[PDB]
Amino acid sequence: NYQPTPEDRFTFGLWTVGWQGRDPFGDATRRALDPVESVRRLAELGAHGVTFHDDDLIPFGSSDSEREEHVKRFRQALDDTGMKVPMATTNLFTHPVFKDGGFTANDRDVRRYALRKTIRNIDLAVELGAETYVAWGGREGAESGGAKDVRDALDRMKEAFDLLGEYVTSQGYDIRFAIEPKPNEPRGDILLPTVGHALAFIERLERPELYGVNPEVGHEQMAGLNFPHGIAQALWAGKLFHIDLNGQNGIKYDQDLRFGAGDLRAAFWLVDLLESAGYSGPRHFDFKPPRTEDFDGVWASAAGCMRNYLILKERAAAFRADPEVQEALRASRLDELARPTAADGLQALLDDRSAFEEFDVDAAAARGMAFERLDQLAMDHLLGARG
Amino acid sequence: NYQPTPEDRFTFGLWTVGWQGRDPFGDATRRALDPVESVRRLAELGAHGVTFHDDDLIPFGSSDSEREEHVKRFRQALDDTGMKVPMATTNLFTHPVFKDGGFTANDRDVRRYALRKTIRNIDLAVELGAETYVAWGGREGAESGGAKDVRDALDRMKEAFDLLGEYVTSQGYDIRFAIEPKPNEPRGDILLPTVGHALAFIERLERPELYGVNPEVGHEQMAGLNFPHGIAQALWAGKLFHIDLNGQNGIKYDQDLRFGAGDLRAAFWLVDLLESAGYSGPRHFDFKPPRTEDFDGVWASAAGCMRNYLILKERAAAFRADPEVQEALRASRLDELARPTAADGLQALLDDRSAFEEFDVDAAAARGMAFERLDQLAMDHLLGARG
Amino acid sequence: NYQPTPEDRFTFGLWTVGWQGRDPFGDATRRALDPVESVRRLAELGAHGVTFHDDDLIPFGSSDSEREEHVKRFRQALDDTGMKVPMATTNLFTHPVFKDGGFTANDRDVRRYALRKTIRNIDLAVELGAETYVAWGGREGAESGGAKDVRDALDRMKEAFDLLGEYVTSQGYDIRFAIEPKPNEPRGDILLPTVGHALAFIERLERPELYGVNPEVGHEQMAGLNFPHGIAQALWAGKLFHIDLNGQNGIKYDQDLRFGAGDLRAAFWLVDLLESAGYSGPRHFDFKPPRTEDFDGVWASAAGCMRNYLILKERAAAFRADPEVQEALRASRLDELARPTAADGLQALLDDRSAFEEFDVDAAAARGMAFERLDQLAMDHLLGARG
Amino acid sequence: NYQPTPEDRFTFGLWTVGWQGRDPFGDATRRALDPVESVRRLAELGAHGVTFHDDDLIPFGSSDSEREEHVKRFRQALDDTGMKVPMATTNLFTHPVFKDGGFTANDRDVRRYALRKTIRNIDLAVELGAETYVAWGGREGAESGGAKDVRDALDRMKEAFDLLGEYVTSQGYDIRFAIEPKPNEPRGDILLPTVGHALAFIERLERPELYGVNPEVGHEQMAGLNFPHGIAQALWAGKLFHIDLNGQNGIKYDQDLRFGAGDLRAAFWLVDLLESAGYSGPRHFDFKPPRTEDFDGVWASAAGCMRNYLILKERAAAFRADPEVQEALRASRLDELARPTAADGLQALLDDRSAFEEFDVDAAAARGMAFERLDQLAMDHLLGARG
Ligand SMILES: [Co+2]
Ligand SMILES: [Co+2]
Ligand SMILES: [Co+2]
Ligand SMILES: [Co+2]
Repeated sequence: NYQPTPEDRFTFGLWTVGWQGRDPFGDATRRALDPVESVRRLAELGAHGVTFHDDDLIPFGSSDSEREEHVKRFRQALDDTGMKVPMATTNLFTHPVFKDGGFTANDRDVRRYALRKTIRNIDLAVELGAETYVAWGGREGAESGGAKDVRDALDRMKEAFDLLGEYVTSQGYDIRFAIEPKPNEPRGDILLPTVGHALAFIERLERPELYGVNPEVGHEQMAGLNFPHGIAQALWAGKLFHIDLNGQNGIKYDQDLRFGAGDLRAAFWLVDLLESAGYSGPRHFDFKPPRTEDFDGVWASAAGCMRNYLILKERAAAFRADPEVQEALRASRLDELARPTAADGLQALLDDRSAFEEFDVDAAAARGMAFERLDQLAMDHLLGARG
Repeated sequence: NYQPTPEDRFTFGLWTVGWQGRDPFGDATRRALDPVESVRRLAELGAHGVTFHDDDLIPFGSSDSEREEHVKRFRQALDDTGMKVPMATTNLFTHPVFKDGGFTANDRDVRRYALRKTIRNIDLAVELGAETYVAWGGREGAESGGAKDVRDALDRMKEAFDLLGEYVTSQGYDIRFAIEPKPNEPRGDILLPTVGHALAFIERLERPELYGVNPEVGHEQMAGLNFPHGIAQALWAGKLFHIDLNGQNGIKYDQDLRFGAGDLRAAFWLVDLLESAGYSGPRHFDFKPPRTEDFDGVWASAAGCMRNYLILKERAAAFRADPEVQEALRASRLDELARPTAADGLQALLDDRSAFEEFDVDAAAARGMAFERLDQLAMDHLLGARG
Repeated sequence: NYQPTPEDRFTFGLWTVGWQGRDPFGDATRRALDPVESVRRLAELGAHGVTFHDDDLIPFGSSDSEREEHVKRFRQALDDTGMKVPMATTNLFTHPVFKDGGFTANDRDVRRYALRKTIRNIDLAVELGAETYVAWGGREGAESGGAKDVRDALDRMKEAFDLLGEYVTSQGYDIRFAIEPKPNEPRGDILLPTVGHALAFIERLERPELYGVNPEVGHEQMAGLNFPHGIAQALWAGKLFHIDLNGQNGIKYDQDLRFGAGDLRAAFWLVDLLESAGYSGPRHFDFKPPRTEDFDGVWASAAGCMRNYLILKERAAAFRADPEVQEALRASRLDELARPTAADGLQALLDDRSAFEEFDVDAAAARGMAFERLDQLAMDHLLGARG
Repeated sequence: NYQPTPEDRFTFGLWTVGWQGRDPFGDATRRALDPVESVRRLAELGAHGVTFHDDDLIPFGSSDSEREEHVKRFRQALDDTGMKVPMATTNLFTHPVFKDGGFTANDRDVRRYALRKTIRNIDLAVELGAETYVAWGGREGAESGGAKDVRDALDRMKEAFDLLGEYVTSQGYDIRFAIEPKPNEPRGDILLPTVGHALAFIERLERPELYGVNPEVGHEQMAGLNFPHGIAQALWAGKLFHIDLNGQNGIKYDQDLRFGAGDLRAAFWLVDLLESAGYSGPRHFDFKPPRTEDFDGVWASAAGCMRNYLILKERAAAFRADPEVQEALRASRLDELARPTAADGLQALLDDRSAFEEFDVDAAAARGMAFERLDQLAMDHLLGARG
């Protein structure tokens, strides 16, 4: 079992399976992939669609004629396979002109070029049917304190995103924006480093309803944070527009391992949350097949992404449907957590002697929470060791 | 030189110099301090004021009569010294009843008790002249994934803070609330773990103008984040109500070292930012004199907090006033960062061929940013090695 | 299934299930446990034995008469249950006299007291049948650079361990020493912070054959290290005398979660290594039942430690016995890794043109390693999703 | 002042100032540097010498004739400038053939090629006058647990280093080997991840006296470790053959910032230790000028490396020469730390009632260590704020 179907909404970036294995210390170990072949190979694996940076699809500096031919070859592959394009984004980090950022580069003319390069690809994204446009400000940041006034940089970041919102509104486009946070790498520190910082920034834009987040498993874990906890706050705010699934082994460089690798229990609690909250967006894999692999290992790693999600989905469903677990959840008072603290109102709480004057603090302190039994039941379900 | 004066607005928590040295592996190494003696000793050192948890001032379970005597003894010490009380907060973490949290405990009756305990101390804070009321949700969190539905917990957290805002409004109190984030410890993960998460949460309250943040140097660094960067976003949003100054040596347990210790360059860039942005609030030290020290080392460590701030203030002022630095800032185009990207508007940017069609991407890519020369000038100023 | 038996050699410290829930921010949530009841309760759970600090068994400052009665009550419980005592250790960290360390305290008279306190408990350990004596230097370290000359401290550390080795040799005791490394907490930095540093230090003692390591899962992970990798180097050196099993969620305070929690895949690879290398020592759990739990949750958490080990043992055995895995291991050339690089000798390697002059570097570069397929087979086995 | 002279023994790798700015997300921002020009430019800056990988000097795949011309052009630049070559090393990480390692690659023929490539460059190093040969096993490691049997890998690592030692002995070469540890990146985990693991491994080689360590500031800090503490253990063992100086801002990707940047207080305590222990080897800078910089910023960053060392040297000397500091060191009993615990021997310690039976544990517990006053004196000296 555990066979993906386009109904599962699994998507892959062209840059993921297409990664050649260039890391900061070694040359590429794999030849470049034609975007057309990647689309065909992913379709055979059961994927729902692909995503792209502008420069993944149209090589940098291409003429409007060559650009025309690239889009046509790509769209023919989409038609031949039934693959969708739910998301697109801009490469504002590879070319040396972006070495100090795009939207927040110190040089004003670089910032204007970064906006024009973005707007050009929004047009293409809408043509191809994308519903979400992702922004990863990988070069927005600094290695030293004096190089960037962060208040001025946030002014420039806000100005860029308002202008992009004004453009999609004036064009009548049906597309939303999602910010993909990352705490560091390639810059020493990157602006808007976590999901929380991105959510706070969004509330200061002119049209906040146009903007959400695209959190990535590995990036929040590069700051040692609880990724399921962060996704829950994003859902609670109504801002989970998209999500990047992969693996990461703690606080170190951005590994981009296949989903399921890294923190396995965190992946279980993530799928539990996404499935019970009814997240209906794409399940997007932003990962890198290790450079030890040939092309056969590339497709095996991409297949593993989808397989691990489906296994975890099965185990999280069985966990929540188990009547013994439902009983344990009541023993830990998860049901009381969901009830209002004071629906009777402030004045009733103040006049309630059972809440303070006559509250038996020692009797309440004595109640065990029963969390460890519940967590071992979750472990048994994850490992398939219930019976 | 480097002598503090109450005009410098340096404050200390009673729990800081009063810490007895109890850590998870060892007994206390110092006897308890009378709050009256701490106020007198801090006044002699040049401090501006003190802060307190309710249970620092009035021992838990005290009668209304003993409580009366404690407040009176305290206020007499404030009058004898001229010390102020700019901030107060609630202890919702020491007593075993709070072992699963206060505002977000699974048990509903514990949540109601936590609200009543808080409201009682808001009354006392206003009486004593506090302008800011701090909330540190140290027990709001979890060690395992099934123990806490984070969406429900955020519902309960929002409900608590709205009720507190409704109370201070109905009483006509002139006091604001500040959330002090912490990523972990004592809980495995703590809700609202960074300044960003706290800022985002605040925008969902009913009266957001009543709530800001109280970031602590060490806590953002426990997630490997750039503390000056986070303070800048808090200032940019208008939410820096208060700040906790200390030291921390990277990602590990919460050290609470004296300010200046830990990341020294981060402390320099922090003081630069606070002084140039015109932060006018208290400079509050939330620190622990190491348990290796006797009472003489306690007062030496508290004196060092204030000394290091004043030295860093002098060096950051000299850095910004140096005409060679002002020249280097222009060489790195910090002046262009502060200018609007597109004050001419979206339509003018789209019709501007110098921004894309005729932009010389290679000429712009060739410009060095000159950041390293600027950063060595900052190092020379920090070390007093200019000449 | 998954029922422990004393044949599985599972052991627990008295301080583990006996932990009262005192953390740096809150009072104890559980009453103290009689060591006799802990022995009886662990025997019922299927445990093989217990371990103890001197001060866990005999309260500090006890007379030789009360000490006599404590040992007698304890030994009667061991006889009534069949429980063993394979390991003992000294508490050189709780009492305030040890606030700057024991073996490496700056004060010479404290160092001499620390040696005498240790020697007294070695006598008791041998009487009770312990084969390993563990040393955790939790207070050996510093919060600041000038407080400790590390070369002098290592001189004092070496002097202490040589003296202990001279004592057990002169007494004819059959006991070995094991060092338990920890990188930090409670001290800002702790000496001998990892398994590697401890192994290197041991080679400088007078009788190195008497000393090995007692690594703990959580402690190596507090430095972001690969715990299975560290255990493999300890086995390779012949120094794995003992091991502490628990869980930890990355780089933060020492969590001491039940084994299986934390990094689940790391726990799988650990059990694989221990079982295939034929580690025959105790499987010791150095963990803390969370302070949210009552006594029922304490025993459930201890039962979970043993259960998770037995599940992981089953899955690692099935992984290694799978002929498809054995085939994949050959596809990744694990068999070639085990063969000598140059058994033909140096001169034969130099005269071998197939090793350099005629080596086809591009043909070898093209071979995929097939690691991702192998790792997904390990994931399928871990999750019980093979079929 | 603060002007370097070749007497200060400052060295730079050709790959440092020669770094083109290729990181995992962006193209190079600087053109390649001729090794001859780098030697001339570093000589003008006051450097003592340079170091090189084989492939830095002789491009990969070069004929024996072109190789001859490269060495000749290089040696002429050394003669024209007076620059020395104290250290050389092998590139066993860039070419795709090394994607699973060199000495510990699973494929046996790759391991033999890696040994031959190394031996060829040892010949060149000795010709050029190098005294130390550095080994950085950047590709020795794994991303997943099943890919590498670490015991077998350590067997292959030991076999490689013994063979290299047999070669330099048979040739009568006067050169030593130094291992440069790194915990991760580019591999998920790297073998021998810290200075401690490298020191322990060395004691298992056939000729341990031939091997030491080359620790790097940033690498130990990528595991959150205290770099001065690790250097002290390396000195204590007699194994500090060489050292790499740079900066790093905590646990994240390998930043390789200029020395002085990153953890400034750690850099102060490092220079204090190196200068007081009489380290006489090269002061080598393994750093990367940020890719934001042009060639002018490259030379400014390299000049800053040497400047910051000389400033820190001055401040550490003034700290140790201050009679008030010498007094504070006695107040903290640093003098007692250096005295033997029990030069009177074991039997005298056992018969000494002042060490246990009559030891006043409470009087000793009451003595403050006075560490905070001492550490603020060190801060005052570092900042030049004594007077
Ligand atoms: Co990533
Ligand atoms: Co703190
Ligand atoms: Co532990
Ligand atoms: Co490095």
